This record gives sequence, structure tokens and C-alpha cells, in this order.
Amino acid sequence: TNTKGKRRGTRYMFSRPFRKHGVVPLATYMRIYKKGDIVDIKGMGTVQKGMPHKCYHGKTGRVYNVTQHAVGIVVNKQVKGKILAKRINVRIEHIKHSKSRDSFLKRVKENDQKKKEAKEKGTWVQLKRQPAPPREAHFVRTNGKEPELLEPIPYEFMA
Amino acid sequence: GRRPARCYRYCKNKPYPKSRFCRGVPDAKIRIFDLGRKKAKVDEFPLCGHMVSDEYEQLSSEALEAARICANKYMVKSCGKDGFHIRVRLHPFHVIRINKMLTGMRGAFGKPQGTVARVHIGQVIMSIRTKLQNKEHVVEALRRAKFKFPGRQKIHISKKWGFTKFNADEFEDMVAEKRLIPDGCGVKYIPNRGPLDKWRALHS
Amino acid sequence: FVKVVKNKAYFKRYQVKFRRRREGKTDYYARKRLVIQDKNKYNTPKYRMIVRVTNRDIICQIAYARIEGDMIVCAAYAHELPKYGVKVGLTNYAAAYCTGLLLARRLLNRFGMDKIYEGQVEVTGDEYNVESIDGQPGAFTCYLDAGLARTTTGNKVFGALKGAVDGGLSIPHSTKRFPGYDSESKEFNAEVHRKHIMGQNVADYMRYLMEEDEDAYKKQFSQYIKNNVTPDMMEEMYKKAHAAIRENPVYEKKPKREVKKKRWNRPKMSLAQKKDRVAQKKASFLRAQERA
Amino acid sequence: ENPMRELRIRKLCLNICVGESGDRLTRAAKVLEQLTGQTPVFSKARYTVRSFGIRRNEKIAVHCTVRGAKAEEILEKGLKVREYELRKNNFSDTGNFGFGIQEHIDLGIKYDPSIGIYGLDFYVVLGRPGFSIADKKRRTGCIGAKHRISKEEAMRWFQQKYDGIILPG
RNA sequence: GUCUCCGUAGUGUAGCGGUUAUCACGUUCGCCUAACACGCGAAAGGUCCUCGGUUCGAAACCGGGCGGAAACACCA
RNA sequence: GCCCGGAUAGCUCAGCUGUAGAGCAUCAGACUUUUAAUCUGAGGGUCCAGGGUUCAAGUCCCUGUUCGGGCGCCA
RNA sequence: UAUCCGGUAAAGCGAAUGAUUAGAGGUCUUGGGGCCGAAACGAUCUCAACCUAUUCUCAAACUUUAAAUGGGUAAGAAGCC
RNA sequence: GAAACCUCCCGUGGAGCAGAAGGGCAAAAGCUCGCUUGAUCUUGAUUUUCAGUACGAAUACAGACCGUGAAAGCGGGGCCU
RNA sequence: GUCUACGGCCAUACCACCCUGAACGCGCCCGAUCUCGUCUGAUCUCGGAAGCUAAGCAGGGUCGGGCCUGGUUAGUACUUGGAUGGGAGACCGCCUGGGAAUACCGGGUGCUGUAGGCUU
Ligand SMILES: [Mg+2]
Ligand SMILES: [Mg+2]
Ligand SMILES: [Mg+2]
Ligand SMILES: [Mg+2]
Ligand SMILES: [Mg+2]
Ligand SMILES: [Mg+2]
Ligand SMILES: [Mg+2]
Ligand SMILES: [Mg+2]
Ligand SMILES: [Mg+2]
Ligand SMILES: [Mg+2]
Ligand SMILES: [Mg+2]
Ligand SMILES: [Mg+2]
Ligand SMILES: [Mg+2]
Repeated sequence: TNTKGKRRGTRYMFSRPFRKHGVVPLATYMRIYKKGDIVDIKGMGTVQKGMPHKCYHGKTGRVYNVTQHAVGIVVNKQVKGKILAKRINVRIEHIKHSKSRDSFLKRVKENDQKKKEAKEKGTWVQLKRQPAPPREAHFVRTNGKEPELLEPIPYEFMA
Repeated sequence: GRRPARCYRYCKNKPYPKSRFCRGVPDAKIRIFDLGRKKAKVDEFPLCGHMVSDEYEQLSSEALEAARICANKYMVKSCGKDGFHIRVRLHPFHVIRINKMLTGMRGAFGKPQGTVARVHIGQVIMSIRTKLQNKEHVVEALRRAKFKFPGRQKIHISKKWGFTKFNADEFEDMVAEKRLIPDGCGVKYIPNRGPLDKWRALHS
Repeated sequence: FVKVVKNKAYFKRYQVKFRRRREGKTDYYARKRLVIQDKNKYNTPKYRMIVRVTNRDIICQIAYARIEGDMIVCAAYAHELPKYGVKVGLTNYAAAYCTGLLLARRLLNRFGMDKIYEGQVEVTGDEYNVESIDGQPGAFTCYLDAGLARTTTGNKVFGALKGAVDGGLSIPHSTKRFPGYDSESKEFNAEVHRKHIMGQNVADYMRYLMEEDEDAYKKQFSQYIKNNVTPDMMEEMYKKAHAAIRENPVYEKKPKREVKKKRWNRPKMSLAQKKDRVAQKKASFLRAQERA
Repeated sequence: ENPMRELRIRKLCLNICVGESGDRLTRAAKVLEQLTGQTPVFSKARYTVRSFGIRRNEKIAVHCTVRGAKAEEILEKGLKVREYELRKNNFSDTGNFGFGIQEHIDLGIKYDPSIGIYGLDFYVVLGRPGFSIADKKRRTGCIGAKHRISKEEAMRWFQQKYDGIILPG
């Protein structure tokens, strides 16, 4: 049976990628996490203080606390057959804003624009998303040149 | 002295090479991978034939040796002492364990028996180079070697010039153009990325 | 010969250092500690009092740090000090004070805390700092940013700090590094500082030289002797400048125009030109070797 | 008609590696102090060697960098002792050079049956104006290329400045 | 195979991380003897089994190599 | 854990708060043809470590480290 | 549909670590053995390790690369203003 | 003298960081100095094993009192497991 | 056109050698009285402004290495799901969808924020 040590099997997990070792580039720190902000956790070798546990790497969650240089950050964790929402304090370095949400918001803002407009006009526009549809009828013009034949080609043993 | 090659034929395990970990590995049979006139230039031997496998199997080091020998011996007796060059092309690296029996199955992870190759379907085993006179000898050299291996291998007599990575129809042409340049048993490919001082060594 | 050290291999696996580390400018260890904020403060600034001395100049700026690039609210250089009264010896401690003070007043007029937060008008040199007023807007607080200076005692940086402090910025410090502070005793003369602040340590040098040797004094203090600036005209002069700076700091720039727009520099050579050159070079090689 | 590629002397490094410790060492330091007019600095051992009889961190040698005029003059002396002959091998590829004097009384000092005769060893470090960018703190860098002092270039300097010979072999 | 221990001048052995590696015998060279022995004075001689490590430093401490020796191998 | 005991020159041991004893061992003189044996001198003690009491401690005091003899034994 | 995570198959080893064949080129270093040399980086070979470009074949406890399948969020009234 | 000490040049780290390995680390997390006891006093929260109980281990805060530094800050034991 | 100070992203910015640098800068530079620190004013600290772009620095150059980004490699290797497919096994072919990495060959070789200069 295995060892229950904390870092076990994070040889390539907490490992600063090829030619990105060394100093934690400042932006990282000087960017701001509020309550309600959604964040994807991702460990980082260099900063060890406040390193999140290996189960929560890649896992993504919401920020419920903000201390001087850390964030309490609710995440989900499937334990056998009963997912636990649970709350982990992570230092900023092992944390990024998730963009998952940004694209939704972008689309909300676009709807509220297209709702204000096209109200005075009268025409109700399709706001909802709609799945990638069947690819329509259309012509293919083969101008002049007829389509090229493709013979399957003989076998010959290369090596 | 040693187990029969039935039992260590198939690629059953991950490769287990003579490392930090697998140590005490007794040496391979095969040491000498190339023989003939290995001091021959590319121009004076163009005609590889490449015994090429068709299983996904392990060939014993002991087998390789025998095959190589059986091929060399036939090449000499046929064409001449120095009329060719051979190149064995499967070094045994996989170490192959052996739980010996004087307990039972209790803690039975083997000591190392020996070394062995791993050959993919279409990997070359042995390739010979010699003259355009010689090809019929070459094949029979390889034919006879085949019997010293398990599985199946197909002798094939193969487009490149020499041992090189270049197509033999183009090879005669290239050399004058000086894209290719002689360099022992091989040939160096000089390409126009160059600093021009390199270009000025040639053409002069 | 030896094994070549810097092979392809070397360069392949080789990581550059940060650009300003490469230049030899930013100390990123400190930068981090200095500059970034607590998160529970959130967006709110953390200001610096950058102070950098250059061979002939003293630059003093105030900056917080946004993710895009740390921003200068307000800056005053040494070479502005002519307007006010300082004509030479502008990289020196006294000028640093002037600069640093200048920077303070300038910054305190922008927020309109000019009339409030005078600070220290008399130039004692003593431990001083600004108690923020109640029923009033608080004092501006930036932390000193020393760069790569060995921050011993006497380091001009702490002059410009002093200056700013006396100008009315709440910068924390200790006096352990102002000129004066006696290492092997551990107190502070303050008057010793004042002297340095006013240029007497320069003035005294001047006097000691003229006594000793004319030719040395003339070589050392040419632009000082030119402009007619003596040891006994000196303390006054600085005090006048502080008075000018204190009374009207605001900057005006110069209305720059009438630019011809000629390329001093040399532009990058287009692919085809480069592709040409080798053609020519090969042809040239060929024609040369086809003679002898 | 160059401006400031004025091949000068950066430092003259002297040292006396007695490799004993105790008296002979502090007795040698008196030789450098006399010579140079500045307290020298001891250098302790890297690591223990039974073959030489030196322990790790045992003060083995005493040495002294001298710059400016006093370095020049002491270089002058040393060369007088070596009668202005050096060898090609005494000039390093990097542009510097050295030599040893076999005994310090030949310079200009008086023997004492106590303070015996320390042999010592000069090494001249040639420079050029603007060679400080190496070793300053803030905007460090190399020192270009055409600025570095060639083995050739030093030899001719020495040949020129001190009338030296630079014998072959 | 398991577990154990031991590998040091020619021989048998001491050796407490800083030694000129100890003791005895043997060897060589003087004397003593007519000769030899005994005896006396001198001297020479260790790849510290091998390789790697730790250590400022290993003959020893730690690991693996080649040698060598005891105890176990029982219940059907 | 409780009592007690020894630690001193290479070794074994004396030592009553004011050159540390004895014997052997170690080295130089006699003796010996020479060696041994023996007689004479000579050298050699961090008195196990630290702190105290004391004008002054190898000793008196405590505290440790050992070392052994006996007792003793609830997480 | 957006958006992170990952270091497995594969691949790579003219990229790091390790492993490994061969010839070209190198008094690099120096040697141990030679042959022709009193001896000589003299001439000539050689085998040792090191180096310059090349080349043969490898990795469960190597890796620049790097999939498929796979795991997180998000897709509104607890939201927008 | 292959090894002593001195000097210059090259050096992405091939060293060092008590120990196994793996991660991490260069105006440092290495070395050297200077001062020091945050290896102190105390509420709860959380992670890790988890049953999502303990122990141990750790992560954020909060209040005391201090160290250090010009300061920003950093420190309530050992770069992390 | 371009610099300085503080920067973000961190090689399209690195390395090597070569040329070119107006004005402002930034430099080297010349000193040791004070401040401060050294075996040494070399570094550090301070006071300067006689020289000079030699160097740093900047811009460019190089059928340059490196890095960057395309193509090729290859619908190759692999791989999700499927079959009373094949094959003595080893393995392979198919269906269904997903799809790499070298060698090789091209192109690229810093962008940019705040504040303040010069070219008036
Ligand atoms: Mg059988
Ligand atoms: Mg198996
Ligand atoms: Mg600092
Ligand atoms: Mg794995
Ligand atoms: Mg694989
Ligand atoms: Mg530090
Ligand atoms: Mg606290
Ligand atoms: Mg530490
Ligand atoms: Mg100077
Ligand atoms: Mg220049
Ligand atoms: Mg130039
Ligand atoms: Mg290129
Ligand atoms: Mg079925």
C-alpha cells in the first residue's frame, strides 16, 4: 500500500515548466480577488507557503475570504459517492482568475445591449444560443476543370 | 545453464534496462555490432539489405550473435574477407528476469538472467552493405541468419545508397552538387542555412 | 582546446533572466516586498518614493504599481533646481534634499494638501515626521525605494527622503542612516546633518582646497568658481532655493514642436535585400576564384 | 591616435604562500607590509593536504593588492630584480602577466636572522579605462570585445613601457 | 537460499576516526663461536581483500564486489 | 528510582583543607665482553567535567559523566 | 458552447539525465605498449580516455515535445443595472 | 609537482541547501558577516489521513509581546513532502 | 526618429563577432575634504566635470547558433467506442469518431504602460 504523505506524486504537478523557473513575475500578485470571484487553482513549486493540496490542482472554485496574501476558496471534491463543497485557504500564487465565466458575462452584456436596442424597433432578435445546425443547401461550382480522380496507391514495403 | 527462448520471446513487460535499479546484470553475448570493412567509404559499398522483423518480439543477445556470425561467415566464404560491411541494429537493453527454483511463489521477483532486444514490426535487425555485384550473396547471408531468430523476418534490399538516409538514385547526383559530402562509412548533408564561410570551404 | 561550453545544448536549455535584471536595474526580491499590496486592501495604492541618483542627476518619483506598468504620479529631477536657485552641485546631498522636498510639495499641491502639511520649515535636521490632522484629509504615505544602493549611513537617498519628509510626506524611517548618526556610539547629532543638508561639507572642502592649492581647487570646482558661488554664499543659496521650492513647486514643461522627422537611426534590412546579399556574395566568390 | 584605450595597470597582486602557519606567516606579512605600505591579508587553506602538511582553514599564505602609483613603483622594482626579462608564457591569454622574485632583499629591504628572506610573487593585472563595468553593482556588463587586452598586446606594452625583452622558449 | 561474522609485512595476530599500523615468530646484516646453534646488537618488510560512499580526515563507520567459515533446512 | 563505591604520571594504587606518596613501567649512569638481572638518580600527573564554599580545595559542598555491587519497579 | 487542468500511449534522444554502435576529424590531453629513432608533439602506427561535426540502438523509477480517452468550473432573478 | 596560495577569463547552476529521493531555489532558499530568539503568550477557522473521528503533520487569519531592517516587509521553528 | 527613470509580458528581448551612433540623456571619467567602506577610494560611499564614445548602452549587420512561429513529417504513430473479423500464437485488418512528435524546409528576431528629455 501507498504513502499518504502530502506531496506524493507531484513530480510533474508542482514543477515549474521548461524555461519558466525562477522569479514569480509580479503581476501574479498585483491583481485582485474579491468575494464571488471564480478561480482555477493550480499549484506552483516555487512558492511553497500556502500550497494547495494535490486533489485541488486544476479544480476550480469561488472565493469566500481574502486575507493579506491569501484567499479562502470554496471548491468541490468528489469523495467516493458524495461531493463535498469545501473550503481551502490558498496563497495567491497558486491561483488564477477563471475565464470560464468571462465569456458568459460577455454574452449577457451583449443580450442586454440587444434587448435595449431592438425594443424601440419592434423586431425580437434571437438572444438564446442555438446549437451548431445542419450545414444548409448550397451549390458547388466546378468552374471548368473537372474534379480530380484519386487512385488508391500500390503497396510497397518501405524499410 | 540457461532457459529456452520460448519463455522470453514475447514483449510481456515494460523494458527493464541495466540501470541504477536493475544491477548485477550479467553481460550480453553480443558485443561487436559491425564487421566487414567498416573502414570503407560510402562510394565503395552501395547495396544494403535489411533483415527486417515482422513480430513484436524480443530476440536474445545470444541469437543476434549467432545470426551475425552466420551472416559474416557466409559473406566471407562467398564474396571476400573485406568485400562488405555489416551492421547489427538491435542492441539488447531489456534485462530479462528469472526466479530460480533450488519457498514457492513467495516474493518471487527475479534476478536478471540476461539481456535481450525489443523489435517492432518493421524494425531492421541486420543490414549489410556491399557491391552491386554482390546482392545475391547478401541475400543468402541474411537468409541463413534468419534461422538463428524466432518469429518472422523478411529480407529486403533497399532503396537507399549504402547505409545512408538518402535515396540511391539521387545519391550519385547529390555528391557532385555537394549537398552530400563523404565522411567515413556515412555522409554529411550540408544545407543552406549556413554561415557563408562554410559555403566558401566548398566550391574552392 | 577544451569542451566547448556554450553549445547548441547550452542555449537550448537556457533561460533568460528578467529584462530589467538583465539590464542590472531592478532588484526583484525587494520589488515584490516593496510594491505589491495586501489583498484585503484590494485595489488601493501602495506608493513609493523612488529615488535614483545618476552620474550627474538625481531623479525622484512617486509610483504605485499597476499590472500594466508602475505609474508615476509625480516626479522632480535635479536639473529643475536651477529655476529655484541651485546652479551647480546638483547630484550632491543638499540638492537631493531639494529634489526630495520639491517632489513632496509638488505632490501635496496636486491633492490640495499644500496649505495643510507644511511639515518642517526651519531645517533642523532632527527626527521628524508628519502627524495627519483630524477633521482634515490625511497625510500622504509612501515608502522609500532605494534601488541598488548600499544603504549605509550618508547615502544621498536618505537626503531626498529627508527633503520629502520635511516637505510633508509621511514616509517611515529611522535616522540611523542620515549623516551624523555615530555608528560606534549610537546617537544622532542632527546639526551634523543640517550641515550636510546645506552644503557646508562641500563648502568646507572648497575652503580646504583654496588654502592648500589653487590649481586643485580650480580643477575640482570649475563650474562652482564659474557662476560665482563661494563657500560663504552657499548656505544662504540653498535656503533660498528651499524657500522657492516651498512657495511654488508646480511644473510647466516646454511646448515642444517644429520637429523635422528625419531618421537618425538605421532601419532594418528587408528579407529580399538579405536574400540578395548572399547571392551577390556567392557570385562574387565565384568570379574571384575563376582567375588564378 | 587612440583616445582612451590606454592600457594601464589595474592592480599588482603580491603573495607569499609559506604554507606553514604561525610565525613564518606573520613574519612574512611583515615583508609585504614593509614593501607595499599597507596591511596585507592572510588566506586560509581550502582543504587539508597531508602531502603538503596544511590543514583546512589553516592560515597558509599572505597577500596584497596594490593599485595606483605604489603598485607601479613596486612593479618597477620587481622588474629590475628580474633585469627586465620576462617570457612569452609569463603573459596570460587574458592580457595580464606575472613573475616571481626568488628573494625579497633584492627589492630593497634589510634581512634579519628572525625576518629571514621571503620569496614572493608579483602578478600584474593590466586594464583599460572603462573596465569597471564588470564589477560595479547597478548596470553591470562585459567589456565589449575590441577593448579586451590580447596576450600579444600586453607583451608589446611591456616591451614598450619598461624596454623589456620577452625572450622566446 | 537465509542470517551471521572474518579478510591487516613472509606467517600467526593487536589496532578507541587524526598512529612512523602493535606484538611474537620468520627474513637480512653484524658480532660472540673453530664452526654451527643458542645468545647479543642492528636493519629491512604491510596494495590494511576489492571497489564506491560519508567525513576537514576512513585501516576501521556505511553500501555493494571477490574470497572464507559456523548455524538452520522442521510437521506430515 | 534508592544507597553506596571507584576515576590520580604508561599501569596499579597512597593522600588529615596550607615539590601530590609507594611500587612497577619510561629514559641516562654504574655493573656486564654485552645482554638481561640490580643498584642509583632524571622525566612524566588538565588529580573525570563544570559551578560554589573557602584567604586557599586533589580533598568540603553541591551538580553532572561514568563505573559497578546491592536494593527498587503502576503511565 | 466557453474555459482551466494533466505528463499516459506516441515521440525524442544531431535537446538535459542516464544508457549505447560505428566510422570520419582532432600532437586538444596525455599516457601505456610498440616499430624507425641516442633522444626529439621528429616519422610512423597504435590503443587510453577527453574533444569537432557525424552515425547505431535504448528508459518503469529520463525528457524538449506530446495526443486519444479523462477531471474541474460556467451557460442568469441567489442575475443584470 | 595531478593537489597548497595568488590572478584573469569562461561558466543556467553541471554546486550548495543536515538526512532518502523527488520537487524548489542565483543581487537566492547557497556561502560570509551583523544583530537576534516568531523554536515565545493565546482564541477559534481550514487542509492533509479521514468515517470526512482522533493523533501527528501543515495553511490561512485574529489578538498579545518581541526580533530584524532605512524601510516595504518578513518571522510565531528547520524551502517543501 | 530616439533616450532616461520606474516598469508589464519575460530570448521575436539570449549568445558570438562586425559596423554606425546628431542632440539630449545614460556612461566611462577626475578626485578623497567631509559621509561611508575597504589589504586596496577597485567595489561601496561621498565631491566633482578636464577628457572621451574605446567600452557599457542604443540601432543595424551575419545564406550565424539559440529562441519564436508556420509547413512537412502524416491522416503516419497513437487512440474512444464495435463485430461469432482474421491470425496456432505474436499480432494484424476493418468499422466508428478523435489525432500527435523529430530529422527536413520556410518566415520572424521584442512589443509595450506611466512620468520626463532631445531632434527646438
Ligand atoms: Mg526442456
Ligand atoms: Mg509481467
Ligand atoms: Mg534589498
Ligand atoms: Mg506518471
Ligand atoms: Mg514510450
Ligand atoms: Mg538576500
Ligand atoms: Mg501576530
Ligand atoms: Mg534555512
Ligand atoms: Mg572612483
Ligand atoms: Mg559606446
Ligand atoms: Mg562604438
Ligand atoms: Mg536563425
Ligand atoms: Mg458484444
